[PDB]
Amino acid sequence: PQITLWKRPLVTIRIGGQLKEALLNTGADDTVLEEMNLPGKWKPKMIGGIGGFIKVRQYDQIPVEILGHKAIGTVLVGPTPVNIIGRNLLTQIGMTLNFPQITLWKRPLVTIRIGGQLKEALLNTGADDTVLEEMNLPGKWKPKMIGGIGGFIKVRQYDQIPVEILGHKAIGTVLVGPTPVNIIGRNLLTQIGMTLNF
Amino acid sequence: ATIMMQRG
Repeated sequence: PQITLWKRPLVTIRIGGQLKEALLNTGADDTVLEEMNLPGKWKPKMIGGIGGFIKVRQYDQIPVEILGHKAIGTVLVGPTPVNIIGRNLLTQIGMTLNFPQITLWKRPLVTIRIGGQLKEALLNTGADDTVLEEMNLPGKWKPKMIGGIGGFIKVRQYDQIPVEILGHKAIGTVLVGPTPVNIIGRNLLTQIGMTLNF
Repeated sequence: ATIMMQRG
């Protein structure tokens, strides 16, 4: 079965006996759910995202059912804006990225060509938009705010920017600002024909 | 405008 990326890849999961909606997120190493009660011992941890770091409760070896597939692994609970299923559980359910096939054991990092430079970027199904580390691109831009796990960052929005990803041509909006990682979001993933599959 | 990158 094959999930396209024109919309957010939201799915129903079952966890601690309850149903929830969560985002299938190739850009997350770990699974992070909104504040909730889970049984058992937990340890405090910190994780980072596009807007900085947050404190979470780490629960180990928690059963989670996703698209009718059973995973058992680490679930973090804290002030995430969206429930996200990260690579720790996506691998357990046999999910891959396809366009060639890309497995999710490690961060799905690939080379992109943009504005005459070659960069390494993260194929991120949990990003609406593409966000590149600071660079002085020519052209008209407008300011924008974009959010994620620890809050918001200010970025520059450039439109109709030609990109090439894994030999595939795309052209779209690129946001530029102080992101810790270059991110390829769904706006461009849909253009190069990328899907999630399991 | 939601960018859910997460690193552990």
